[PDB]
Amino acid sequence: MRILLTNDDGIHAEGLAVLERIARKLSDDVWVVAPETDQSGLAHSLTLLEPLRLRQIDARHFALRGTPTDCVIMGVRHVLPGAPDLVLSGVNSGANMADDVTYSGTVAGAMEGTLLGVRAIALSQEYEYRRIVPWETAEAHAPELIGRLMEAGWPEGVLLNLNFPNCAPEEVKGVRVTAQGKLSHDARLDERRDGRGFPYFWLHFGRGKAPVADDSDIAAIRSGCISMTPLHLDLTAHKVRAELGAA
Amino acid sequence: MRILLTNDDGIHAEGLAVLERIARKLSDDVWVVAPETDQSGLAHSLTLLEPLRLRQIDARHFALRGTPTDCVIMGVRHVLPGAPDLVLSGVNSGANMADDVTYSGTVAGAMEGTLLGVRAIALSQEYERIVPWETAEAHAPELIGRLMEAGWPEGVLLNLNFPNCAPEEVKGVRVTAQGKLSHDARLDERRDGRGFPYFWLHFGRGKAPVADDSDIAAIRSGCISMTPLHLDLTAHKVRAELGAALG
Amino acid sequence: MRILLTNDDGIHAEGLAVLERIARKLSDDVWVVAPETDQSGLAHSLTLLEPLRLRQIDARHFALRGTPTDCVIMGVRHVLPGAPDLVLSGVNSGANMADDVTYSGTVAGAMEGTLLGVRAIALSQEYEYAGDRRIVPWETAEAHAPELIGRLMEAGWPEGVLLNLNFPNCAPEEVKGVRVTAQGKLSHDARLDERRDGRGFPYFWLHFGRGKAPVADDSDIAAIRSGCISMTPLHLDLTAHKVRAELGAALG
Amino acid sequence: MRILLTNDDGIHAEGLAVLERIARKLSDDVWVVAPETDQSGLAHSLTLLEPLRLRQIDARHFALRGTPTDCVIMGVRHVLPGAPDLVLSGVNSGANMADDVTYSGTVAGAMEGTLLGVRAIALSQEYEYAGDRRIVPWETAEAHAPELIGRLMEAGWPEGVLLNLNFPNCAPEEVKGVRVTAQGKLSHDARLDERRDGRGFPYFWLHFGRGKAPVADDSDIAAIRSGCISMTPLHLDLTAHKVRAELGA
Ligand SMILES: [Mg+2]
Ligand SMILES: [Mg+2]
Ligand SMILES: [Mg+2]
Ligand SMILES: [Mg+2]
Repeated sequence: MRILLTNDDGIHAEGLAVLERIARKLSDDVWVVAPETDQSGLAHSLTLLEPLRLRQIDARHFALRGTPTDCVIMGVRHVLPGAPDLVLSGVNSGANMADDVTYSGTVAGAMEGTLLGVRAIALSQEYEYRRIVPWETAEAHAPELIGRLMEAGWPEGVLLNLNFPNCAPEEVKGVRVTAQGKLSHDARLDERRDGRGFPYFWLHFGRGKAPVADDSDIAAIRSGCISMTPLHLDLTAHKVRAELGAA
Repeated sequence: MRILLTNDDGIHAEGLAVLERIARKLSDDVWVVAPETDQSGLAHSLTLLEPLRLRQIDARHFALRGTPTDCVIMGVRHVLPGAPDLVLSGVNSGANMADDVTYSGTVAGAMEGTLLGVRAIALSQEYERIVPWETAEAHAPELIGRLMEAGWPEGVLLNLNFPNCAPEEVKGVRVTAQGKLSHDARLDERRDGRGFPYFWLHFGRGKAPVADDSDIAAIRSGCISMTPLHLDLTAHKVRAELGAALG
Repeated sequence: MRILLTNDDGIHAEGLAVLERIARKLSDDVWVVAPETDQSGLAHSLTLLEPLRLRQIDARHFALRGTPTDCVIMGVRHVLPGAPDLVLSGVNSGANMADDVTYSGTVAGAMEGTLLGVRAIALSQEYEYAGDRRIVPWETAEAHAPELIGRLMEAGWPEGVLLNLNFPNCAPEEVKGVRVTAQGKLSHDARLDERRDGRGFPYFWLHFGRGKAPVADDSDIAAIRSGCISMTPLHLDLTAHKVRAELGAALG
Repeated sequence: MRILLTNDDGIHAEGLAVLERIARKLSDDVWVVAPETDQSGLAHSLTLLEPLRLRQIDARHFALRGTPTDCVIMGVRHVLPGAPDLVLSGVNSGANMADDVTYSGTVAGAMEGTLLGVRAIALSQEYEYAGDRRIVPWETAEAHAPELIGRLMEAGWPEGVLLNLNFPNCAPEEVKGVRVTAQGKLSHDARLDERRDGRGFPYFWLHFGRGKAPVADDSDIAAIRSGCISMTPLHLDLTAHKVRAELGA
């Protein structure tokens, strides 16, 4: 019933307005703590070296000069009158799938909710080009999905990662419980000079359309299905522990 | 044989000098690409929104105004004459165990090595700061040698923690699971020199029960801990509870 | 007739909305390039080491992640179709008087206009606290600025000089008049407050003890304390010309 | 006798090692508070919105994550055991003349010293490029600055005025002399170079050149172009006094 919202696109981004409309279908007790600005690539980082600055827009909406992870902690530990029952992060402008999950500020917001002991869901909306994001699709489908998930709980320590395909609402083919996909890791550095002549680089990622696993988040979205992947924060490769020849 | 080093403590930090002495026990072909400044809590974030600035100290040592993840990408894709055979990240001033792994720049350095297709190890030294660097320094070379000698699986990185003991006092080594600690985030509220509010975020140690197979338990016992980690975050066991759809 | 606006309070600050209303009393050809956020203390600094990021709000309003000086240069050299005839900077939330001038982003916005060859005016509005909130009587700058600027533009003033305008904290109909003032001099009371962060590491806040000491009767400060609008002509030649001849053996 | 040094080039920059050598010709009581990194274009800005972080290198050398202005305040009010008698700011890598003075971190260091009630001098060294390596003839400032500052300190100068010193790009023994100059007026040569980042998003670099135009024969610029050291007394009253009477009206 007490729902806390954050995102990585910023307090003023349309995706967050969309999330709050989704949230209000589930409860009236909604709280928003979101970054001041875009947080692309910020992953699960938080702000320890500099002060956090909190800006109140109204008694339920706050912007924070910090990461999504900072936002969730601020919400849970300072802003709300008690722990939220659900944390929602998004709706991101652009999908978060496969190896994105490690780098995603939207996914990290949910993670943080989960580390704080709260049920948490990340939501991301695939689009096409500039951006025409079919927000109505997440908006039409997210409420009932979250309602069902909340009704059937899910395990402690696991968060849900939802991606909505670039389709019109009535065109989405269905929903699938997926696994995290894998794409080729295509990091690229572009070297330039700044006009006082000093070198610098831009980092970006080539995002190829290669084959992925048929049960992946990617494959689902390519098929026009909503993807729901349960994710956890234990990174141990348990199957590997036994070797250990010789410890 | 080609070894790339990075850390989160910065190019000038003693932990990185320690790592390079360790690395030189394994090969003379060592390359260093490390942040300009000491930077906690950066996790697996990278720098997309601003330029990266690379600074050459000598032919094998480079500082980068960016994250450990940026450092590994720069090293692999731009600075080295070909892919390294091994990426080492650390030796961090402070342990990285249990829920730290999600937030650790030191660990993310290794994660990035792995995502680039390279065997990778993160190394961290528990302290009280008085950091008993000599302990990691005494024990790391042989451990890494054995690990390299035995393969380990593709997609898995190793997370090594050394206890706060004198070198001759360490009790042994254990292949461990990632522990789970209680989330212990603290916000201190203040007012700046102009009266305006701000917050400091920091973390205490939390109060969880330690599993006897965890990284934490090993370190508490005076043992070196080695946890194999992987980058598939799917909670596979949970997928089947999909009511009511496929996967 | 072509007017460019900027400020140091940010694209979304009320003082900039105020300045645009004033500007529209003087022309319909108004352009706005302003910082994304608050710029206190940024003086005449500009951004050389990092990229500038421009954001278009509409055809005449742009936010820039940079300083008020960066804004003017962006406006003059990139955004507008030709040089503005007038650069206005403000209306700042708080006065910019005396030793402030060297540090003020608002004043710098005008300085940059002037160095770019354009008539330029900085506007600032004095306020009072209740007791933490600022109550800024924007209506005062709003009521009085249009005619003052119109008269100044009509009479013209020398090239290389910018005007620095302060409005007192009075209701519009209470302002006692306007004075051409000199820059005042306040006691310089910079203070360092030492603290420890959440992890125990030291840091400092820099702040300034303000205080009501006596100033020169022809100063900007004195005028504002009297309830008068202050107009100080400023220039960008810092040479202490009177002191050059004073010599310990060399030409010039 | 107590001398505080700062710069805009940063605690590790050669120009600050040069300045300390110059300073030690004048006193053995020298204190250094300088920025952690390069501070081009920071003018007289200071740090109000974020914390200042101070780092001790030696008992006499400190780096501050902040502006030259912040450094001088820190040095005067906190680090030194009492006010310095002299603040020196530089030796900058590159001249600071004419309309540079308004933008210059090095000059602002000296400005702040003056506002804090201390005699202050900014020092800058003109250079040239060999391709892209700047070759800065530091030896020129080094050779000439100690005596000039000695004389200046021996003769007083007025309260509220700072001195801006520029050394020409000449070999030490080739400098033609010294001149008390006026601040020049250059052409403002700014432009904006538009690019796209790794993700396709626009950004600009702000390029500021020098003007390339004729200047007054008594300016800092004309002196330096002639191979002379330039010394310009500057003050912090920006009032255009000659214009006030005109303006009422
Ligand atoms: Mg986003
Ligand atoms: Mg560290
Ligand atoms: Mg302001
Ligand atoms: Mg410099």
